[PDB]
Amino acid sequence: GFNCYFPLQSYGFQPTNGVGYQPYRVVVLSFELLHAPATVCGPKKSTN
Amino acid sequence: KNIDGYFKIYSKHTPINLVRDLPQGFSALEPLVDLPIGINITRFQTLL
Repeated sequence: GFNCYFPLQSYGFQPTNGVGYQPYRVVVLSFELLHAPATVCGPKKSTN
Repeated sequence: KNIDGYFKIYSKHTPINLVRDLPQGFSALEPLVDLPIGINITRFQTLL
């Protein structure tokens, strides 16, 4: 109604909408640290 | 066992010809699984 609105609104994402309105895919990496054994680490640089 | 938040599994498949009880002798058990589960364990159950 007049005071009732749908909580979800849709993007336009037109091909010519221009930078700032064009779709952008975002991947957010969050590093979780706890008092548990470490499982994820950077590569070990193997040399001869 | 669970030490330092690390779950360890050891095994040994020596052939046993005494069906009554475990024969007298010595056999060390090699490690197989070293997964850091991180889930505290206080109970145990077996599948059949």
